[PDB]
Amino acid sequence: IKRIIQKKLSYLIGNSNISSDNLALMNLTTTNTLRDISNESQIAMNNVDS
Amino acid sequence: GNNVIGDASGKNTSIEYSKDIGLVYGINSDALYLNGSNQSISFSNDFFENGLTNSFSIYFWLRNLGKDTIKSKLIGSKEDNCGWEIYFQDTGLVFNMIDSNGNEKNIYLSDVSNNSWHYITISVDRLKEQLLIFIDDNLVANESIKEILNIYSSNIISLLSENNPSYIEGLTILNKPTTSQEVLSNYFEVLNNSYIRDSNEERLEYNKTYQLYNYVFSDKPICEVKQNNNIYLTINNTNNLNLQASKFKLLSINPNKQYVQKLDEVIISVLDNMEKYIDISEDNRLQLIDNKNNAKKMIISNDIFISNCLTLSYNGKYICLSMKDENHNWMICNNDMSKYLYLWSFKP
Amino acid sequence: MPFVNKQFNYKDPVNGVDIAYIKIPNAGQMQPVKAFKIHNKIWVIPERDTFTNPEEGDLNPPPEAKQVPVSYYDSTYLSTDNEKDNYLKGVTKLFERIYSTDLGRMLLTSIVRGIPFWGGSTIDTELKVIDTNCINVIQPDGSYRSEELNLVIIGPSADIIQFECKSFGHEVLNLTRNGYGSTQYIRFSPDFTFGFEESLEVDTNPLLGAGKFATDPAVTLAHQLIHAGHRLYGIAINPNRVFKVNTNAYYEMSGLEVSFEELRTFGGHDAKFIDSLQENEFRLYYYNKFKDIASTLNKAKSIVGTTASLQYMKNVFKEKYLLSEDTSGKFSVDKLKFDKLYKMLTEIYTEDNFVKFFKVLNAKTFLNFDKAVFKINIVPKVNYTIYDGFNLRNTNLAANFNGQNTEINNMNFTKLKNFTGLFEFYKLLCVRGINDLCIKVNNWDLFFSPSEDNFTNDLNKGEEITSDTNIEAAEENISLDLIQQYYLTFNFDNEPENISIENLSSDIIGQLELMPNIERFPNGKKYELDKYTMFHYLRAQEFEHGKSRIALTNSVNEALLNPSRVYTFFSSDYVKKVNKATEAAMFLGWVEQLVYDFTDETSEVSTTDKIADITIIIPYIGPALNIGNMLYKDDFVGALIFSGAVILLEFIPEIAIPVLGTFALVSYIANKVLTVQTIDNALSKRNEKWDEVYKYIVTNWLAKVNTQIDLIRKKMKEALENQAEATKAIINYQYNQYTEEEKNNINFNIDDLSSKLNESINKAMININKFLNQCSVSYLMNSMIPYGVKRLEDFDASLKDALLKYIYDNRGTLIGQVDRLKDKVNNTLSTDIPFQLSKYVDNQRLLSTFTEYIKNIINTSILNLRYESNHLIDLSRYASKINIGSKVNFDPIDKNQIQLFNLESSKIEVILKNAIVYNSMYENFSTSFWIRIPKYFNSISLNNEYTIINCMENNSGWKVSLNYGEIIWTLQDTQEIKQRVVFKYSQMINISDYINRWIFVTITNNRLNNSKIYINGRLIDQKPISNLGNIHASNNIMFKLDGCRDTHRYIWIKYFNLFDKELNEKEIKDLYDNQSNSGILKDFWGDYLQYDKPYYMLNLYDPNKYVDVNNVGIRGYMYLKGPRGSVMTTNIYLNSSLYRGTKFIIKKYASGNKDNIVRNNDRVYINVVVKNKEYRLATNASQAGVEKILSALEIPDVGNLSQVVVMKSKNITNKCKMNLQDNNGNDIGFIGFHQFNNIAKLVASNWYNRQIERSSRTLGCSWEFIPVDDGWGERP
Amino acid sequence: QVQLVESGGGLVQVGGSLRLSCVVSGSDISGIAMGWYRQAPGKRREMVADIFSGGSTDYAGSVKGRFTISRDNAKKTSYLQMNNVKPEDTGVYYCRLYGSGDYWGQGTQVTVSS
Amino acid sequence: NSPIDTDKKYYLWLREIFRNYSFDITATQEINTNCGINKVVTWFGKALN
Ligand SMILES: [Mg+2]
Ligand SMILES: [Mg+2]
Ligand SMILES: [Zn+2]
Repeated sequence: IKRIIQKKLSYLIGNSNISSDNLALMNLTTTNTLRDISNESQIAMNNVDS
Repeated sequence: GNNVIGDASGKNTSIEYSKDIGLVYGINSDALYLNGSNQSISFSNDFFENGLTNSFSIYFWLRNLGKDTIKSKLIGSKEDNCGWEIYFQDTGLVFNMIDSNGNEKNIYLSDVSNNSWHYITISVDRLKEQLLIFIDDNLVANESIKEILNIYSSNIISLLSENNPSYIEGLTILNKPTTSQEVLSNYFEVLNNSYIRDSNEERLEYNKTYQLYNYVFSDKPICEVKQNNNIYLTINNTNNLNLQASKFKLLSINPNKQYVQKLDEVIISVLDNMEKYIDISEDNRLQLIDNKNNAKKMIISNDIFISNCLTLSYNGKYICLSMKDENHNWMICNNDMSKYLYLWSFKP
Repeated sequence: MPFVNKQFNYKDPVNGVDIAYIKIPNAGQMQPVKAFKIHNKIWVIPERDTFTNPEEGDLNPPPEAKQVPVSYYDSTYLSTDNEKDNYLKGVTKLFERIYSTDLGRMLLTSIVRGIPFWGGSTIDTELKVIDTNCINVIQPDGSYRSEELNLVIIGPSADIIQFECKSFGHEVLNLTRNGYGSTQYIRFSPDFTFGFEESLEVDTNPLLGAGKFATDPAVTLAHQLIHAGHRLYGIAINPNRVFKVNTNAYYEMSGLEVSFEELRTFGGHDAKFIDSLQENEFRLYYYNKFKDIASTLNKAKSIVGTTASLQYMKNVFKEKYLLSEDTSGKFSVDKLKFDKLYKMLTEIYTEDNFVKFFKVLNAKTFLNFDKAVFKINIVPKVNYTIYDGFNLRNTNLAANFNGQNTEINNMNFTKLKNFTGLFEFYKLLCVRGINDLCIKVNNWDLFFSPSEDNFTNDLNKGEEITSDTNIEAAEENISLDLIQQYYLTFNFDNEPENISIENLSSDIIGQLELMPNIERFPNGKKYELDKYTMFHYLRAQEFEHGKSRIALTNSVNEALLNPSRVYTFFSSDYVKKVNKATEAAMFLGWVEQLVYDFTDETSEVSTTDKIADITIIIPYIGPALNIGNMLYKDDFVGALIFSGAVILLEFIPEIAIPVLGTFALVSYIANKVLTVQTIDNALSKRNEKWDEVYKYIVTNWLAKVNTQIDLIRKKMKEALENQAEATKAIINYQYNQYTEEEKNNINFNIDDLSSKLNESINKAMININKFLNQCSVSYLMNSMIPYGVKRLEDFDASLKDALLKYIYDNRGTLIGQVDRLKDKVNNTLSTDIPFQLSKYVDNQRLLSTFTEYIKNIINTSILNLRYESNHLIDLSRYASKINIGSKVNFDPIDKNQIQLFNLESSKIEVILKNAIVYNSMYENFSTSFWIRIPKYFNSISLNNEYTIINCMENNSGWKVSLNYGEIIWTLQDTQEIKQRVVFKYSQMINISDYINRWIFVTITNNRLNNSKIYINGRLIDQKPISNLGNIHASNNIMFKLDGCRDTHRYIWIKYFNLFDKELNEKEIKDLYDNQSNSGILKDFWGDYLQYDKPYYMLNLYDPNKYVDVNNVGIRGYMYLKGPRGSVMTTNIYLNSSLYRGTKFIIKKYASGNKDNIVRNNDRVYINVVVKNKEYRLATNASQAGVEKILSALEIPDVGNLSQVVVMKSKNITNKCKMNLQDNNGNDIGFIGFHQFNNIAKLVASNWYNRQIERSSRTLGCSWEFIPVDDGWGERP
Repeated sequence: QVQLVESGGGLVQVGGSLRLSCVVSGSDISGIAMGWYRQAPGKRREMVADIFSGGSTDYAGSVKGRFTISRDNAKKTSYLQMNNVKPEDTGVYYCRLYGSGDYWGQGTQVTVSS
Repeated sequence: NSPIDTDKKYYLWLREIFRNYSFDITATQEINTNCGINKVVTWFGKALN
């Protein structure tokens, strides 16, 4: 999942009409989203353990 | 000789507050007091910047000295017109949540600035696209945030409380959404710490001056009137018959014990010409008398689910209001009335 | 103080005052009838109605059956004098029951003083009484006296159960609608009642009875009395105002006749079917009618036809209409007083409020139509009481409304034939050639579809905002405390006199008020449909009783075309299992498996975390009623997640919210104040607009959407009942197929199986109620409110533009305040007023959900033993008998704690009611109690099982027994097949959580799966009891040490409870935390922490350490020293020494009472016992370091040092915390320990204050107080 | 302030027809009931007809089937059509708006002549 | 669909990706067993065959 998200993000930063500052905001938001994904994965591992 | 303010979450929360911010006991613990002019406090955490997919919860106890009604910032993570902010406005609060695309949530919560404590809860759930807003024990807002995308804000949350001196207690931020049961559970648990409260949900104190109101006649104060050359207590039924509100002061059996608690034995004092003390007549009806030794000691308690009201009893017979008589509704000591008639409240 | 102040019998001789023959208004000549005056203006005529209406002088059935769901005809009823005496006493009893309640007392008082207006004079300056409001009472001497009155209760017409209010009209006046009022004649019978189906109360009463429930006749009388009260004050709604319904669709009903007056009378959600516009319309209409009455009283100059003075009649009507009399005597109507009176007569006088006051089960709405008619007898006190009704207190009938259940209280209700025959009024639904298969669907089983014109509104009509534009107040929901507010200010003193009036004619001439001509709605309308309907699916699950074996089938087709085939939405495996031929030896296990599968499929709930307002989904609703379409139940779940609740509706309701009317602002030139007031009024009226549209949407939701969900819920209950009945029929066929020899060898009670399926359906209905309620609320929140919110935001934009223009136009007038007003407008109008459901609907308060959960736990307890006042009693509604032995010891501090010794006189017996003794093979049940078992000291206790709780009868029932470290639960059937479950705790342990400590024991018994034993809310053990047969428990429960060979052995026990269901883990945890008395600190053994009591100390972080004092004084300190050591008796116990180290004594400092009980947040002192003498725990808070080393100081040497201790009780409530505080109220920190070199010294540390509660870091400051106990009893 | 103005009264022959109208100024009269009363010489002013905002009508006994009350909320006007008039119908007719006040009209005289 | 060009469209895509992964990886279902109630992981069977 993280690789798919990073691939789409890097593709958009490479070639798109979004503004540079916008792209920076997108990078920050994607980093936070990856943190949330890690939290959800942790919930999943706790579920399988229990 | 020190005021300790800190974060017990165990995370990398950095707190920066004004050196002269006072602490006054609120509901369960000491609460920060902001004078509304120069006192403010900021909390720093990398999670506070929110984003697009994170769900979170904010809840705290607030008592506002609501002098003014202009739109003033109370608390929020706002940076580049983005994120969230709770504002003071009119008689209550305003929740603002705006994203990087311009989609906005501006919601007015009414009747919060009545100089009484309120338990504010906000729950942003990204999985269900649901915004929940609770005041006290009521769900005041249920909204869909399917249109709000990216609220990426500063990593600082600035409690300012502009232009409104206020008390804030138990500010708690969670990284998961909250359900209504959890709000009710936190509310009712924190509320019963064996303390009795006044109309503003502040701790009831002995040797302090209050005015008594009944739950049913919430706006009619308790006054005094003479029937058979001895004086009784009743409400003002005949609209403004000039029966002025009576002044009440609780006295404990203890020289100490400033604060009233559950199952406490108290005596009631009224500031007439002399200090008049409360006694039960032969017809179970309350009256004011002259000598302290004849005053009846009543046991004071409260209901768990009514935060600002209290109950009084003597030998198991609780105190309520009687039927229409004069027209005057007498304070009686009888157990054959409806439950709602036994709740009283004091206003300083 | 009774409403009827005389004992009336029908054979009492006439006297002409309260017992006499009378003649009332009639079309022509009428035979006088014997009548009884039970109260002022209240007469009763125990006669069938053949005189009020000349068209109904015949008691035979009408030419065509009435279009009502339930009707009963008996021309012989109420003909004998015995029947008339029974009728009179029943009406008297119902009046007494109504008057006993607060609301009914107010209602009867208002009825009495609501004398019909003296509006009969053609001359405006005179007051003349109307003849039709009076009667003629024949005196013994033969003369007759004309007397005015308010109410007459008479028997029914041809239709016995058709109760209504009649009144004789006037030539030009509509007395029931012009404020005048007329004498009301109520058709009523107290010997009959209705029978209806209910499923909403299973959430709070999971033990609800099966079958029909019977309406309490007092409720029906109160309904008709409220109609009479509306009519007597002339505020009855026009009978041509009818809630129109759509009758063209196949699912829609053929026709429904309900009036706005009836909706107002019902109250609750039915009254909310009327929008606010028409309500204000009615209020102002009757307001101006009352003003008409006021002006008529003013222009009056004389009175005619009586000896009473004019001023007296003016005063009587002044008190009736609450008119305000000025200094000159002129009358007027105050808006406030008229508000109070109209609100009390219309919104408080409702059937819903009387249901709340009577505490009886009753239909929440008129759409829960009656289904049967029952003969009753309410006169005997053994059958019906003034205070309780059918639900007699301290009996089986008091709980779960079993008094109103026609099957449990069967001796009080005899079913009668419904003269509205089966499928009398119906629609014919046919499925096109899947020739045609057609079913008749009863009219009242179809869908209520309100017409759009009922919900009129002027939301699109703009307003003109003036500086005088009135801001309206709130609309307080009618709550019980508001009813109490009116009750406490109600005047019960004045009652109008029965004045002497001039004698009228011998025969009073008058006819009833004309009723509108109602058309019989079409019947038998046939519909040709391409798809199976929900009605077809529900019909396929029905069958006829007989010998032939019915077979279940998942093909709706095959079920519809065969009487011996019944459709089932269960799995195909269930169908195969039920339809198989089962042998005799395998019969009982077969029935058990069938019950298990039935409960498994009916309780199937699928939780979803993907949609917001819906949390659970019941899948089998799909194939049960063909909700939506498609094949599997997975289609139903997926389509419910994807589309929303809309799939549950039979018709998509139009929610048409137009463009909101914009505000036009008037301009005030050179006037600052009135301009700013205009702006403020505009904003306030905008807020009112938000509330108005929200209320309109809630009304449309209650009428169009929620009714469909309620019908779906009723049909789900019906489908579950059909499935249960079909399975029972197949099982009983199978049983009856056997030779009677095998039927002797198998003890099978089908009524027991019917019970078991009933409570399985009750659980399924709990789930279904929650799910369907969530669906209705979700549809309101997501599919109807947003159309509003959009229109409302558009209105806000228009108002913002109009205002901003208004402010810039008066820029000169508002000089300087342009910015402030601009900000006010922009900020107020840029926000949204959130829609709160608790504001408009009384059901959806969160506190009520918490209350529902707690009630559901409470109402399952068939035995609840608690110590109240000075006796140990049963707090359950059954109220069993308690016999307390002479040597039963109650704890003086907590009298709930009961001590039982090994003596014959130390015993407690519970005589159970005959309806709660256990005799079944399928009924699950549970028990819970707190027990304190002392340590075992002697070897004679080894292998010595002794019973403490006994419910055994001829080796059948259940018992709780004890042994060496063993708590044993024993079940045994009538076949002496027994199963035992055990909890074992060892006495060879350092520190034990069970030895001599309070233990919360819970035993659950599922008759199909397992018997489970839980300790302190955690599952401990389980044993399969599915192989047990029929168990016959004891008529009494015995608490006594039976067979205990240890002569000095005793037990402690409290809070015993016996429940009629299997508790799940969550419920047991809730019970454990509830019964913890969390407001009071506890000692190590679990008792109440007390002042002035010596306690050895334990620290929960290091239990193997004890508090010791190195040296006394400020220069000394106290530290944790180990090890404790071990006390032992070989082969019996080996435990850590608990009585080692220094002792603490809690001393009262700021106690506001004298009870020696340490409660939470109590400010106390603490003394330390060293060499058997007390010192004070204290420290110097000014020493360096956050850790303040504690010391034991001489009591006279404390001075101004930090000593004030705040105690804290954390969850039993064994965990104790001690926050130290100086004499200035500042925090020194919690009392724990800290490491200094080798020694861990006792320390007040503020670092603990920085830690969240229950965190591991708080286990260092957690303490356990250990007093010397006779259950532990080592050498101190 | 609210104002009611009636019109259309005159003398009329037995069995004839007469149309009474009343216009309102100062209030929208939406969701507000209206009525026509008549006062006979020497008698009390009596109710003749009432009409609600939804259109529902309520008539007196002596007037039902001969009079028809209508209204137009858009035009803020109430109409009373009197057909088959009889000598008892002679009197002063007043219009009323059942609103927050005792809103009456000036009154117009109808005389049935024979 | 049209390829993502505006930052809004990426926010929509990323939010839906997060929600769907959240629903998949945290999929649990409570079932009845001889031991009591167990919170079974839904995808386990498809994860390790
Ligand atoms: Mg100091
Ligand atoms: Mg340490
Ligand atoms: Zn009715």
